[PDB]
Amino acid sequence: IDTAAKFIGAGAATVGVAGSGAGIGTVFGSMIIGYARNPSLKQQLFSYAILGFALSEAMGLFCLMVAFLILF
Amino acid sequence: IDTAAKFIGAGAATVGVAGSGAGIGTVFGSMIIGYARNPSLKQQLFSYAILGFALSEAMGLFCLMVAFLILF
Amino acid sequence: IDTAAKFIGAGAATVGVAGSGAGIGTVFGSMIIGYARNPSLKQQLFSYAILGFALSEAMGLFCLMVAFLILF
Amino acid sequence: IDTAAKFIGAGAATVGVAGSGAGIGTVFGSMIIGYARNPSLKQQLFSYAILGFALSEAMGLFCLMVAFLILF
Amino acid sequence: IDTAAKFIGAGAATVGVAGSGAGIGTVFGSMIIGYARNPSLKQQLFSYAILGFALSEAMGLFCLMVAFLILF
Amino acid sequence: IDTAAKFIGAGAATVGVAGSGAGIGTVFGSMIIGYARNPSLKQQLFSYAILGFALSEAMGLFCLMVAFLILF
Amino acid sequence: IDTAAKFIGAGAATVGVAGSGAGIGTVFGSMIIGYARNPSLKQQLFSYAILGFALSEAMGLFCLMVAFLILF
Amino acid sequence: IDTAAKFIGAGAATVGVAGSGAGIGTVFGSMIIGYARNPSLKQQLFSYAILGFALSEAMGLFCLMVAFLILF
Amino acid sequence: NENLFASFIAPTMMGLPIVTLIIMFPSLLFPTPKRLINNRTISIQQWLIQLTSKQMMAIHNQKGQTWSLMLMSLIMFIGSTNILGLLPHSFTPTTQLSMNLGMAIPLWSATVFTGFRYKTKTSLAHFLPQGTPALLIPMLVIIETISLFIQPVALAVRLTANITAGHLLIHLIGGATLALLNINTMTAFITFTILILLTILEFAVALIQAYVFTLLVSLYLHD
Amino acid sequence: PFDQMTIEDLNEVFPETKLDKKKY
Amino acid sequence: DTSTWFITITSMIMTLFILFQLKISNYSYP
Amino acid sequence: ASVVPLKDRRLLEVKLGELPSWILMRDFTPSGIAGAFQRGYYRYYNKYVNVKKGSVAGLSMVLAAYVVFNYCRSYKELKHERLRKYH
Amino acid sequence: PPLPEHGGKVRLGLIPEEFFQFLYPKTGVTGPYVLGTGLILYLLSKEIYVITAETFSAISTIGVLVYIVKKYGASIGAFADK
Amino acid sequence: QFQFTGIKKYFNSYTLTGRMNCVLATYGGIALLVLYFKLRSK
Repeated sequence: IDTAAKFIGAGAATVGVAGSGAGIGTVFGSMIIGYARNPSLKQQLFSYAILGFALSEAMGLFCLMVAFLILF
Repeated sequence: IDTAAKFIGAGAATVGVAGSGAGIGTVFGSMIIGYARNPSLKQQLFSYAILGFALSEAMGLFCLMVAFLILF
Repeated sequence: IDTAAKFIGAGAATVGVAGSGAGIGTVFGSMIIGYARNPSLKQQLFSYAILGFALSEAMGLFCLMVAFLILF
Repeated sequence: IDTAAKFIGAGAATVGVAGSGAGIGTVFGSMIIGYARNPSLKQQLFSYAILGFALSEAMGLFCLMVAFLILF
Repeated sequence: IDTAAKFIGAGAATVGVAGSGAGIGTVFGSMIIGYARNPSLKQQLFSYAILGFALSEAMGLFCLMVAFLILF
Repeated sequence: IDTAAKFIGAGAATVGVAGSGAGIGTVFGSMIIGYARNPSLKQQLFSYAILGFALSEAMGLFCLMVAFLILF
Repeated sequence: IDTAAKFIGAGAATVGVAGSGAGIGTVFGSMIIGYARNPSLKQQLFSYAILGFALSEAMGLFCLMVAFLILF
Repeated sequence: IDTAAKFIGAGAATVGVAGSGAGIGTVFGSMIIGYARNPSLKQQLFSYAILGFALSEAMGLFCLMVAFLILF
Repeated sequence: NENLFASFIAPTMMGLPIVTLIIMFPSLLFPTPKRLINNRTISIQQWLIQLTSKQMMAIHNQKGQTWSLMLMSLIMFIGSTNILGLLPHSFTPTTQLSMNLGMAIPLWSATVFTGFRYKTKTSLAHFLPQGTPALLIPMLVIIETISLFIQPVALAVRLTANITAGHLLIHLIGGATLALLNINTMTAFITFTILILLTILEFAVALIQAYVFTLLVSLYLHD
Repeated sequence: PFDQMTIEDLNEVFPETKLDKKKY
Repeated sequence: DTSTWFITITSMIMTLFILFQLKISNYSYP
Repeated sequence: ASVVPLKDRRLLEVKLGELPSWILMRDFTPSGIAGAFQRGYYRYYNKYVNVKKGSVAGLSMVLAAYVVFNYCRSYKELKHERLRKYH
Repeated sequence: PPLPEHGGKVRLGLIPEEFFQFLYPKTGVTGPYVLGTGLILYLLSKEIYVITAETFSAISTIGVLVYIVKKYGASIGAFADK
Repeated sequence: QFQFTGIKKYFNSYTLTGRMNCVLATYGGIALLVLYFKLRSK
């Protein structure tokens, strides 16, 4: 009975990552137009691409944390 | 039946982070371009992104707190 | 079974606060790109973000108060 | 059983106000980079700001009247 | 059981009116920034907004029109 | 119960036009801020924004076509 | 009980293509502002939009093929 | 009940893999506005797009194994 | 119906073997010389510190610079104990959620008690942002305090949840190679997906910048 | 002395101090 | 996995921060 | 037995990968400048040639020891072996 | 795409030539090698014992660590500079 | 031990605020108890 409820509560939990599938799409598309204006990539402009990536994947993967706990 | 509806009850409320999961991609994709134009980040131009991040990651774990309080 | 719908109803009703997640990621990122071009923040530039934060927040906590009032 | 379908769809409708929470963010966000170039604020900037605010509301509020229509 | 399929089709179809409410925040956001370049506003600058606003809401009402068919 | 599976699917597949609803709201949010630099209007500025609309709404309209086959 | 799963499955699997149209409006909404800055149409700019429509729709149209195997 | 539970956890997971299509709309699309300001084409400009294109797809093909993790 | 993927059902085990050996082991990877010129393998460890000691120094610029000689020890431990585990059968202590709740809370509460022993009023009068309007005092100070106590949970749970999320895609994409005794063309493409994914899993260094740095901002803001 | 001589004999000319002297 | 009971590792982490404050303390000046 | 294991690392540092400075060790420091990396080289095939000042064979032996040490604990759980040998 | 196809063909030919050269070198050294065939048995006997599992990701985490030995010959300049 | 007087000038400087593991210790004790409590009721 809850065997399906094990599934859909996990099956609905996974689509909360679908933000951060696009949220890193911003920060890499928004870097090349920050770069073509000003070619100083070895400075802190590329260092704000990864911290923006890591802080977005930090809110990315832990939405799949609640997916497995409903399963296991 | 109390247990099973809880299992899908927290599954729908997982995706409340999906707004903050990409809303943190925009504001950290808008300081790549605001530091590119005018290099004055050490003033307000970095502390307006973390203050942008505090008041937007206040709402990512805000909803998963409800998905816990519906589970236990 | 009556409480079973009380739990899954607030499960999707708090997804409406995710709309105040990604909608606030812009209006705090737009005070980055539009600050460097014109340093006049103590005038109505910061004040039109606080109006832009709070009245965007008011549709966040309103879709939180549905999840309380559906359950009780 | 009649209360089972009522209590889900009232929560299933109010995810429609999340999309209004997104579109309301740009209207106080683009006016930030709109006024930042051109300080002619007391003219039709703000008059185009308030019209933009109260029109995205009417695509969020119109579902909410339909949302209370489901319960009654 | 015959009543319960009426309300899921009522609740889940009304969700899609959120998306077009996000779209008319863009076009009314973009008319604020287009005017701040070139004050030729009462010409086809503002008229393209009422071109675009009617065309996006026509999609969102087209989403909402199946909510009255499938419920009845 | 056999008729219930007809009803549950189309209201779910309804929402695949919500993003395509906002996917035409931004192609008109460009031509405001696109024309306001370069008045070359009747030429291929407007003729391209026609093509972007009818292509994107067709991919929203095919999402409504599968809603009918689930309905019928 | 097999019929009650096949029809909710594909209609759930159609939801994602709304994500595709909401980015595919940007890839022509950047070419409107692209050609209106620098008339470089017949060279590599327009062909990128031909790649840009072809790429993101392949992220979209595969999700429709996911709906078919649930239906078949 | 077995094949009933499996498939509606599988279709509701594949929604998240078109949740990263809306990012490569920005990644492949914001190359346009960068290329027109500066034609340094075979520099890191097109190659930063590949760091965007295959990292945003890396959240797209993330969840697709997790869907086939619950197919079996 | 050409290429049928397979799967294998097997429990994915984060067991708990003898840990207090495994913690001490990435200390002895780094030696320290008592000499002027060194021996060209410490010398590229000694240079790597003198970079990122010049970025957690520059922001603060106070007499809170005394704290910063510890924060570069915090970056080498979870910089190493996240990079050792990529090996075939090794075990990471930052996988388990236990120690990370002992890395956040004795550090996070070391910050709010830093200004409360010197300032005593204006440390949490940072709750007052601006030239106070009337309509939104109670809507503010119930928000900016609920986003304060989230910070220890926000600091630890972001580390444990994505580190282990790297390890499962290592297994599951890897385990689907072993159970691919069907058509042999698709075996290479899953293998080529792995050796890309192991390059992405050297973002386990990138996730230590986002632990020392939001500890600095959570130190610079309070002090 | 040698290039690789000592870590204390080079600690006469180039200086050391007490706690919190070198700001940068 | 979802492990339990926690009496383990955390007492073996603060012994490690007697090691790392011993090695890194003997570093030099540019 | 403490002076037994402590004299293992001080032999597998100053010869395999280490021999720092601080005179009373100055010519012992240049003993690592040629290095025993030429002695450590021949195990792989030839390919890790970059060990000159970033020394691979100095480090990649400990990490090859820590893998096969952790292969022993996992052996009890993932048995899988039939009443035979593999290919 | 045509340009990409031509380059691939060129790459394919060069690799074959390199392989032939390697084979000739291997052929020459046939008499004097007494190292590998002493230890090729323990990796043939233990591989007849237990060592097969879901660890084809053992090689790919050892394959990526070979590509960094390429840049390690440039890491000596970053090392010996200081 | 001499793992003290090398870093003893450092300790009473910052352990005035840094050595507040009491909160950490209190949390740990409580955590052990709840786990025992749920295994007591199985």
